[PDB]
Amino acid sequence: SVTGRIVAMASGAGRPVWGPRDTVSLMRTGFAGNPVGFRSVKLIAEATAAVPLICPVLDLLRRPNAGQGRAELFEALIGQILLSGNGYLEAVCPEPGVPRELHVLRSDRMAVVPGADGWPVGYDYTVGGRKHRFDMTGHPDPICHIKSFHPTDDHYGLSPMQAAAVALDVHNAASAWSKALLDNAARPSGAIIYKGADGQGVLAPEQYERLIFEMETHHQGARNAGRPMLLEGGLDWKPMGFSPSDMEFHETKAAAAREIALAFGVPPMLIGIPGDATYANYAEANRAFYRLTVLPLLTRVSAALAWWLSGYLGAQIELKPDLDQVPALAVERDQLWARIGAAGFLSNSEKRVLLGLPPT
Amino acid sequence: SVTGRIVAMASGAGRPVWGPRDTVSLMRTGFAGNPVGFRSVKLIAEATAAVPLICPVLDLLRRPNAGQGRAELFEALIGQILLSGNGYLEAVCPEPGVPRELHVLRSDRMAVVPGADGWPVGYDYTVGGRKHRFDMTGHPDPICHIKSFHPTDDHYGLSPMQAAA
Amino acid sequence: MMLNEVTAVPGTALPVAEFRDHLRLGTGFADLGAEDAALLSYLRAAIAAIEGRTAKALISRGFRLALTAWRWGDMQTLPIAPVATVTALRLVDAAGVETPVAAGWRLVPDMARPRIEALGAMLPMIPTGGRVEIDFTAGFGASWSALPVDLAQAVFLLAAQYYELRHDGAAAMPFGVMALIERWRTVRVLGGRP
Amino acid sequence: TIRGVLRSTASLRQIASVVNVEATSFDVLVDKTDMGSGWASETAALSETATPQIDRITIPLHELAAMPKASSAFDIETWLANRIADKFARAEAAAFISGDGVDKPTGFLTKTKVANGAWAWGSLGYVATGAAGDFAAVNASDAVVDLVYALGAEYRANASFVMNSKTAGAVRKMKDADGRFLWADSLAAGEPARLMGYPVLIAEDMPDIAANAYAIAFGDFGNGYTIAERPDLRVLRDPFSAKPHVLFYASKRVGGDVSDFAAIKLLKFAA
Amino acid sequence: GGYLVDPQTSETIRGVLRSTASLRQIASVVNVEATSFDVLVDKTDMGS
Repeated sequence: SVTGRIVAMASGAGRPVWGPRDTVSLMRTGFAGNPVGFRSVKLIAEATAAVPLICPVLDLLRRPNAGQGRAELFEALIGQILLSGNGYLEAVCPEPGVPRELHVLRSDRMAVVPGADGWPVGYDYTVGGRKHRFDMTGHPDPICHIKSFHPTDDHYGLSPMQAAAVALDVHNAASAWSKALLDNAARPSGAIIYKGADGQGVLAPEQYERLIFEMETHHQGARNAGRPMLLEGGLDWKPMGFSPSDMEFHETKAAAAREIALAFGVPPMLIGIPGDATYANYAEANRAFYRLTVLPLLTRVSAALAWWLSGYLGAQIELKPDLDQVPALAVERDQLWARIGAAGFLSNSEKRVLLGLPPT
Repeated sequence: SVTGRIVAMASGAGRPVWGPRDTVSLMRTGFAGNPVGFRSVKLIAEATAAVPLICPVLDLLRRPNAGQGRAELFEALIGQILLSGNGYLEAVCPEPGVPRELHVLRSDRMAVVPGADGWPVGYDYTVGGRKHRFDMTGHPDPICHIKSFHPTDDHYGLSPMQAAA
Repeated sequence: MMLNEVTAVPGTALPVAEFRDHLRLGTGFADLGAEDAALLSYLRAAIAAIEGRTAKALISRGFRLALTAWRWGDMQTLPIAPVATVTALRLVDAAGVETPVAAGWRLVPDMARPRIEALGAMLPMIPTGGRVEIDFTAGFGASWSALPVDLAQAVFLLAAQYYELRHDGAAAMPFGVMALIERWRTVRVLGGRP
Repeated sequence: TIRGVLRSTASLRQIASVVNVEATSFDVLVDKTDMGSGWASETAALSETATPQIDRITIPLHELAAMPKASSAFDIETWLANRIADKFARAEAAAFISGDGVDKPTGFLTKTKVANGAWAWGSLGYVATGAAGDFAAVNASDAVVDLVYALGAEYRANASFVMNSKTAGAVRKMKDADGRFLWADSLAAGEPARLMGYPVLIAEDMPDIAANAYAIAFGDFGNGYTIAERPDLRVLRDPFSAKPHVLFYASKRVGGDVSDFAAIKLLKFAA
Repeated sequence: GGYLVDPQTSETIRGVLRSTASLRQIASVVNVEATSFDVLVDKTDMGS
């Protein structure tokens, strides 16, 4: 905070700081463009919305606004964090405490203002040429700004799609390689070469319609596969091939489809990409998914809702994921109940306090 | 239903709507032609006929008509749904309640009529140049029309053979 | 796409008096005897052999390019390469109402790929059946002196050959006829849909 | 981050009456004259004293358009959107002050000015300074103070000066017979921003001091000048017309002239 | 006072009414997606 004043002047106080320009184009080319970048965010954002929470405040979260439910809110919230590294939540307060409206402001059209002491004073929702200038020079601070970790930038997040932005363009263009190869390719199944007495000679349109009708009827198609095809003088049939037949950038697409899944943190088994068996039997890969890239993400966002929404209340509230009755963690729950349940030496109430039960 | 009147006028009320022409040719080229398309429908239609049902009404289903048993009926019924996306069941009622005849009308020769409010008023069994014009402007509505899901069409089914054509 | 010439050369524009000098001047039998109007008939045969291999025009004759459908959305490369000033882009309909247009297109001149390249993305659409028709003047200059002289020498190396030997008789020069033409041929590598 | 030249931002938008309008035009309705009531006589007819003739002034609500062609270090979509909003904030400022009638809002300077004391409704009133080149030589700022006190006490509750930078320069250049800077006395003060108890708006589209130019205005522009506009800004992110250049289309529509001819008073630098 | 008062307009831009009978009602239409359609008729009958 003491050094906060020094970085603020360099950027320029009172003026909007934009950060990354090409953020909106990674969405259309990397999330609406390829299925791997599409499925990876949809797999996470529909997983963090499904996790229950532990606190009143959750009555706001259950019904944030019209037409945007509890689970639909976090899909919009985490879906901006995975896409552009930043999450925004406007609170509309007709009432003084616990404001009854939440709105995920998209992070394409939002810009920060550094202000005096380096910590932000303005946020600017910029649609068309129109700005809004939300104000942070107050106590309730009407927008929570959830940052992904960015080491070099002081105001935004890193957005894992930016780290995979080369592997998206490999997977977008290798998939479009095979598309435009199926659309721009002339393979013939042969060529009836007609030289003539000279090195060059055309055949007359009388002879040419004769050549079609014996080729149309008697030689093409499945039903004429293999006629013995008499070739008189001058004529010759050179059959062409198609030498790379399968596998046009097949492994570099399948390797880039795994590096996209690597950056968002989904395992290759969940998304459905082919590859070597790393995880075994989905009791691991679903448990690894909710432990390395979902529950760390959800306990970081819920820790920002636990502090931003407590600024509207008087008492501070904690708000964490449940990490109980989330059915992907049952292999960590069998393993912990059967450990203490088999420990017969310590008594009955001495293990209800370990497994989390109210003792009797 | 409130929007039903708007789509009906575009198609043209009182006039038969046919849908897919080449439906009869996918049967001869895809179900009488190759064993994989042959076995796949016969594997399903002989499986749905074997499943018992839970309700009187099933006395009709057990003996629908002459020469066409209970299990033979659903093979004809599901065998039209898998082939052309549409199932049809004519009920002949000499008696007022629980009509004692069921007949699977084949969906090659059946055509819909959109009617006034978008929901159908006529079905046309068209063999040769001969029509019949079944009427849906009544309460018993003598033909059940089972649709497979079709997102783009408003009157027929999608027939998985068309997706594998 | 018929692309007939509107008018041919006058004949008096051709260098018949100069071609007699390329035939035998400074060395030779004398001026000798040459059927003058014969020598004009070999220049028109050597130019029309180099107008075809190079797709150039060389005398700046008037053309009429009447084609039915536009190939691209807007581009319309013109075949005869050195162009200047579209005379008119009149547009006839299936009956022959012949309604010209005067704006919407800007000819972009170039020796490589002359174009029509309309403004924006809208090039004048075609009446159904009513072929579009483009009149233009393509070539280097009105007189023989306005030509690139290396291309003019390829005419004189070729028109003298049709004068020196009549039938197709057999006979590797460094800059022959073929080596002077190749920097004026059209180098294309598209066999595709656009 | 790509930089640009920083232009003036003060635009007469924050002191004039900004009205969100949705139709094609905005019609303000001002009566031109008084009721004309007289003290009645005890034995007289006493009928039809008078009626204020009303007048509709039409804000035409013109449109403003700028059309640049776009032709990964800095991102054009955000930067060009932050430049064209500045240009639409600055190009309407010239129309609000010295715009003419054709296709653009007519500024308050283009309204057929008449010398004050012979002031009628259809015009704006001015006060003369003296010599034609500049302020008066004998007593400077007398033109400024009687410009203030020749307006009307009801509009001077919230009125402001409108100048450009180098007319406020020539105002701060005024000095007494010892040279002690009548406005902001020391060389350590700065812009005092409260000329004659009233705020100053440095609007660069005002003319400078010339032979007859009206370089200083003063008024309650909340009643005087009505800016009727639509708040949005059109954003056609065009992916057609030219493959090479995006050629974004951005437009804001805005109109305005004077609603009240009594609010604004001008300073003519002449005799 | 004449500028003070403004007229009330209709709720819908209305038009002259023209006929709807079109022979589309009595001819037979086909839901088709193509560039051409080819009916198949029999000009004459077989000799018997």
